Amino acid sequence: CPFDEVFNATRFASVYAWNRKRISNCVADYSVLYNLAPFFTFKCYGVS
Amino acid sequence: CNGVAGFNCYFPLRSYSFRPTYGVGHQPYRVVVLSFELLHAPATVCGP
Ligand SMILES: *[C@@H]1O[C@H](CO)[C@@H](O)[C@H](O)[C@H]1NC(C)=O
Repeated sequence: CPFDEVFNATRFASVYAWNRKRISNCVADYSVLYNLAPFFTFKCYGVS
Repeated sequence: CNGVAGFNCYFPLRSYSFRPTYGVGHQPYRVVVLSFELLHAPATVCGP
């Protein structure tokens, strides 16, 4: 399911108009969330 | 990870940071566990 267009997006949204998306009925591959760049912050609360 | 922090290189310890202000279900608790072994032996220990 598409995470490319929500990350490789040309135009983003303002802080007061923070952009919403809902994802359901898909398979999520959270490994290809690695080459966004050299050095980025990845913190998650609740699960390992 | 050559012994340095980074992505996929996480230090396997975490902290609590207890403050008097959190909710009733988050304060520290003190736990002690007593283990016995009821078998055949010289019976070193028992009560009054
Ligand atoms: C789209 O985003 C992914 C996220 O990891 C990235 O790997 C990929 O290179 C991006 N697409 C392009 C054309 O750069």
